Amino acid sequence: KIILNGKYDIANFNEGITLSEAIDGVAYKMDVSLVEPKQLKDINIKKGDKIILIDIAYESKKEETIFDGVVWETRRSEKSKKLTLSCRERTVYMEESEEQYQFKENTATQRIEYYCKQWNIPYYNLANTGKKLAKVIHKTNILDMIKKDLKETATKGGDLFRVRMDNKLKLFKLGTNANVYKLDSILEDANFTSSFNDAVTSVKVLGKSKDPIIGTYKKDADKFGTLQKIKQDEKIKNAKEAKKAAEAMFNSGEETISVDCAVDINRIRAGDKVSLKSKEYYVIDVTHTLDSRPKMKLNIGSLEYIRRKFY
Amino acid sequence: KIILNGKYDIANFNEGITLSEAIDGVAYKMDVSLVEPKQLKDINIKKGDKIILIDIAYESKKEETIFDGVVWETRRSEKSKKLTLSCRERTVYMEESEEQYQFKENTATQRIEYYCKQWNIPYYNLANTGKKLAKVIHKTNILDMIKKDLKETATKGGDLFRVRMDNKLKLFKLGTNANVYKLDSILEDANFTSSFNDAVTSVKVLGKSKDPIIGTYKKDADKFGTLQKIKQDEKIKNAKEAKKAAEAMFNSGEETISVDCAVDINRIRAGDKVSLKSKEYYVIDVTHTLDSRPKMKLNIGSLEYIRRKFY
Amino acid sequence: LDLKGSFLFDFEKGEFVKNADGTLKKCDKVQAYKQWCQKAILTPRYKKAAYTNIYGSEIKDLIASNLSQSAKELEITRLIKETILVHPYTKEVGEFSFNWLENSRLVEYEFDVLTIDDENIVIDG
Amino acid sequence: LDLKGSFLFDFEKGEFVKNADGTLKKCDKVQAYKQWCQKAILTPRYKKAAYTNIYGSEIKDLIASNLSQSAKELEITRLIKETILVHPYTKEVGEFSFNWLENSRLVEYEFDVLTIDDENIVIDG
Amino acid sequence: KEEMIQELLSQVESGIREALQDIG
Amino acid sequence: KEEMIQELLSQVESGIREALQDIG
Amino acid sequence: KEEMIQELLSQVESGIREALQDIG
Amino acid sequence: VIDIYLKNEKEKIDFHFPVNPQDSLSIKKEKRFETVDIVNLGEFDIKKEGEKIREISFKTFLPNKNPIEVVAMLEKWVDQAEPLRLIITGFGYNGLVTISSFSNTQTAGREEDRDIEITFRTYRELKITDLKDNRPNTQTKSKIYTVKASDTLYKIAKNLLGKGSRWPEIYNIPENKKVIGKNPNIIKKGKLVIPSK
Amino acid sequence: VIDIYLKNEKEKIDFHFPVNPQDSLSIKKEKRFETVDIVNLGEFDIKKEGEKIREISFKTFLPNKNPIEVVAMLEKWVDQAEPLRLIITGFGYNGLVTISSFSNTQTAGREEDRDIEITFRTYRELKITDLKDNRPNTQTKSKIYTVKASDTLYKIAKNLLGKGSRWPEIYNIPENKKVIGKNPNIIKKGKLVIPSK
Amino acid sequence: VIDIYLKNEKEKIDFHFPVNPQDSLSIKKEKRFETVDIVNLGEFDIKKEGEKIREISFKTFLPNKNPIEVVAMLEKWVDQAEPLRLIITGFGYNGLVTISSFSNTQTAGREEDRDIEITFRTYRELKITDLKDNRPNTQTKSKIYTVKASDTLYKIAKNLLGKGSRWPEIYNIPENKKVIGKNPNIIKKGKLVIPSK
Repeated sequence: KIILNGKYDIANFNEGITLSEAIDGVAYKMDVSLVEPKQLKDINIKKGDKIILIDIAYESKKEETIFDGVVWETRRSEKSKKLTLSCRERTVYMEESEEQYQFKENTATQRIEYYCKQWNIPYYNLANTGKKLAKVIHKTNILDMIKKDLKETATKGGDLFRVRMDNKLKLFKLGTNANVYKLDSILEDANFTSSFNDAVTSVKVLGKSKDPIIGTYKKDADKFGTLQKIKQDEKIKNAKEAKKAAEAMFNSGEETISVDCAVDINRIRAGDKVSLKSKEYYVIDVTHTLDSRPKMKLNIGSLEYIRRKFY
Repeated sequence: KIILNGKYDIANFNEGITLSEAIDGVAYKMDVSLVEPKQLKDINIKKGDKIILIDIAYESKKEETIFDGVVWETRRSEKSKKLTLSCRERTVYMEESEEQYQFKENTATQRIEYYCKQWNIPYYNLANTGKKLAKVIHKTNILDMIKKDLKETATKGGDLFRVRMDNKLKLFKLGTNANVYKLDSILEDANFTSSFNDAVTSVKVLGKSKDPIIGTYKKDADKFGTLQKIKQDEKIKNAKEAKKAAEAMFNSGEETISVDCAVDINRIRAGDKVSLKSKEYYVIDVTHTLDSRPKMKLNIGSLEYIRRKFY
Repeated sequence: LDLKGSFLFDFEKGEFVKNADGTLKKCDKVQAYKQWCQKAILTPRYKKAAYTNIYGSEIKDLIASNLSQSAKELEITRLIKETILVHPYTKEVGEFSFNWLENSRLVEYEFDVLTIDDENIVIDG
Repeated sequence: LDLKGSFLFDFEKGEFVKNADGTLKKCDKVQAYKQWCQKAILTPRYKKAAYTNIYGSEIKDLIASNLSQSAKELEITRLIKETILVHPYTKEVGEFSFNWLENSRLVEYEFDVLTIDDENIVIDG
Repeated sequence: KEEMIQELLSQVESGIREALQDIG
Repeated sequence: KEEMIQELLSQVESGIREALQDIG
Repeated sequence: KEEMIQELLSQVESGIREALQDIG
Repeated sequence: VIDIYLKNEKEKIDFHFPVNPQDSLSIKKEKRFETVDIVNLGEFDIKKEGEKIREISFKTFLPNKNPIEVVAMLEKWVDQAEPLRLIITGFGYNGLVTISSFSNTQTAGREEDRDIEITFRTYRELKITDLKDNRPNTQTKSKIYTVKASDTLYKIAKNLLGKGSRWPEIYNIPENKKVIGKNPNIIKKGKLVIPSK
Repeated sequence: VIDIYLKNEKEKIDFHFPVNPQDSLSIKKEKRFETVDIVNLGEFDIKKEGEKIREISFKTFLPNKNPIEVVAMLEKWVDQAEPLRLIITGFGYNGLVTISSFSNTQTAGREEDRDIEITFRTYRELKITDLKDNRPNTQTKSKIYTVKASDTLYKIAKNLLGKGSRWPEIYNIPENKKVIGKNPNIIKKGKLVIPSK
Repeated sequence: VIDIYLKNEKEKIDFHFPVNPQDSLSIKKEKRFETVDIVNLGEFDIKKEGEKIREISFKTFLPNKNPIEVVAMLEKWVDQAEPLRLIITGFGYNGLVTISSFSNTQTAGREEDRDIEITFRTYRELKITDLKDNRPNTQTKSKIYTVKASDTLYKIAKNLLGKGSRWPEIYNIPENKKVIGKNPNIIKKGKLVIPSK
């Protein structure tokens, strides 16, 4: 409804906005399509411009900044003067800037604070993930390093954390959204899919590092059969770490719902805890599309499958 | 025509069935789509249910079990109550259960028997592949291990074998189907494609293991040019093994036919030997679709190209 | 569903009916439902602050309205139907009849049909 | 298919026909099928609790019905056809004829056609 | 008129995912 | 009549490229 | 009415296979 | 002599059309087939084994029950999931159907009357050696049963709920548990019992 | 006797059509179903549980309020989000609707008049054991309230804003904070209070 | 002199149309071709080798067998998989066909009659130096055979089931095994034998 840019208000030009995020996505993504007459052409929107989308929030019905990022790419058509943007929050910067860091044994929160301090990234008070990580040397992107240590934190019994940018970097635990919205009331169509596609019933740990930690921790072998994996990570250097990694991998296969909603719940985001029918599910992916009729589509799943796949 | 499930008969609900298989596919795949009214909803079809499709066989015109597997995944639509399944025979279990095994020098049949004995998989009398395999250590899936040793058996002059499940595991040689069906009579449309896309005219073996085995065995260099490869496998630890591997790699490029049949030959399966015109070809892929009009589509190719690509 | 009963209230006397023991005369599910239906019909909507917007009717407000006779018949049908149908036990209400006995003094009938009045198919596999 | 025979039951006498040995007179597949057809026609539907909903007819219930003459003819055709056709051996039943001999006393004919009455194409490659 | 896009995008996604899962 | 092919090929290319860039 | 799906699935398969073979 | 009877079952109503279906009745039949064309031979026709859902459509008028009540009745029946039994005497049609579309119209004159234009669809039930299950199951009973002298709960279950062994579904309802004694075998005449669904 | 009343609520207007809907009124009803065809059985019809949005369309003329003002009123109502209540007496229709399309026309003669062609859509509200919430909520009150003697701010909140505990929304408005004393409990007669939204 | 004969085979019926096909008969022929346009030359026509499935359509009325029985017969034939033989004398058509669509209609008057509108499709069989197999194979025999004096089981197999070596299919049926002696070579007159399929 309001698109601030730097100074102007280009909400008087946009054909539609689509706010999309994935649980493992690089960044909260806003793809706003505009018509580009002389008026919009004058201001000369370039890549790197700062877009802030403001719309009436679902919670309190007050205008709140639902998106605050930067224009990552502009594509302009000439025959039809339709300028199209693809906005990203500043976690896209972290996913592109490579750097090598050597880390001793420590927790994920300390590592994230170290990254932010090194690269001068503003950040709120980061939640203590608690889990203690093994010494590693990293080379991938900063977001890649953060995701790697968060995955290793999900292993060893730690809670599932996800990093979202907003104005200043936030360490967002998955099941900690304020409002557990119920989608059954506006359920245009749902697609309950169940499978054994990524089911894990057994896991045979073969430790590449010593405390000779080896074991098997089959959990539902009698019911679904011995759907076995082999976890052979150097980071597992402990018997309890092996047991917790095994326990953080068992699941009954893929179990998700491809939900389609006729009303756009504005504040939904990846990782949020949302209800369909009596059950509760975590948002694997959300794709708003703020056309003339607000609309939302969701892909949600159980905790076990999400932990198995994305962690 | 008859869909047994555990107890019931849901042939009174299915909009269509599509039996599809690939020569390198994980398993014989049946994708049956159903409407899900109160009647079908009561029985509560879950993943892991056992589906048996029975239809009048082409050979003797007697009702025979053409498919016997398990429901690997169910996807239910709610706005339109259309339950859709994707059935798999139990080789999908082998493609998901990882395990590490160390093997001395032996044949593929002994290794397959060892896998079945370890994992309690029923199996018919397995054909003696004959070829003797080098010592290896494996980590991939059980089906992955079986495919790897079967590929190494195709190399060294062994016959092309493929594993299909049925009720009990079977080691199916490719060119051993009972009836060599002729598709020209029901040829709705064919697509003869020829190429040098995967042509191999020469091969320069560089042995990574000793008997210093090195050589070149160019076969049609004068005609198609020296389309050369380099085979650098540790498993080749012998001069005769190198020569047979070279001889089991030469081909005139991709040579397949995308056949479309107006009548569904019910008993066709991947690897079967089928005739189009005077020539004979091996089924790279088959995709039946048992809608209200039975129909079949086939992708067939020559032995040399199949051995080069899939082995 | 698990609906429950209530206590009788003789609208003729405007007092609860009580046994000789002094306790109020308990009544069955359907009896309490009929009592509730009559009370809801007699309760005007939006005016008694103890209730939400769902409860009550607007029949009294229609008397002062300027709509015609047939329009008032349709309004009465709509109002009674909407007021009654909020109860879960209600299945259907209809078969409305009207009789303008005097020039402008009306008598109207209606039928209420319960969830238990439904007819069930007999079949099993 | 593998249908099987049964024992004769002379509906004229309402007793099983038995040989001089005392054993009941066994009959062929088609004879047992005809006996079953007559018995099913004579068996009312939904009323004899020993049977499912599939078995029986509703011809007797139609007598008290208020439908017209031609409507009753169509109902008789439908009822007899549905009752007979449940048997696997049945192929087709039809060619119904009616004769309202007296004012309101009816005589009707029908033909039942067996699976063996089908005609087979003669061809082989 | 417009539902063809949704229908055939779904078909493309299903087919490619199906092939990757089968061969992979 | 024919522009549907160009439109939806563009949609398929954009969607798949977009997904690969996001997840990758 | 229905042949558009077959036509454009063929186009998608051909285009993606063609691009993979060219760049690869 | 032509009449049209709509015998509903879930609502025990037998509607007889006051007026005949105006200009003409018509019914089509089309076999299920689809062309397949083979190379160097041309088109061929392949029969499909199933049968088609064919429609019967006509238009009447309801002269001065009242036409308003009849229109309301038919509009209510349009939403009915259970099938209606359509019987056309002179035309010779008889079978279960269901209304796809219904419409009423008032004209400048004849305002009391309602011109009707209704269409039907052939109905077929989806079920999940022995006798075939070809019979339609369209019979209806009241959702509350008055126990007779000779009745037993198993007999009630078989008569009113199918298999006969469905009696615990009747018993486990708390109202049935209250009216019935704690012994399911012993039951009395007159007391009301509620079959499930 | 046939009349058409459009009782708007967000604008407290009760429009009565001066002239009847010309040739005829018509209303269709179509059940929600879609065919599914099973192998070796053929087509079957499956009911869908919902109900359909059906239209009532007709055409009138506005003879010599003026027709211009009536046309402007209806064009303004066309953009209204809140529903209109349509009552047709002889036809028997009564329920909430909303105008999809409206059009006026001047003819060579009769230039003062305006020929009208209007269409309506059935309206249904999205609400996004206990009593069902089937009642439509179409009642409207002025955006400014004059406090009566017996009123309390909680009573005002319940009467004019729903739940009753919504009173701080009324109080927190700075105009309400100014006219009302700093104690929310104490309020006086006559002073104006502005409900939110 | 124009007549229309429908000679069914799977049901040994030879239907002769009581009434001629009203206004006109018509039959189209269209060659199989599709344009190909070459750069800097333009469009060209390429013949396709096959032949096309062409239709013969007309409409009759059945005056006062009865029209009801004839309509039922044709509706039953519409579902027939086997082909019908259509012979039109004056028009000059003769060949195997099959009914795509059939429809009957009763009119306000002439209620006994049934106006018919039927369409046909050319039929072609899929067979899935020496003589070509161009002959249609439309001949039918009873599913139960009465053995004659001179018959032998091989002769029965060839006459009634094709290749002649198909006799074990007849013998292996348990009813045939019971009526026939345990020696297949020896067979007697009069006893019934059931060909398969």
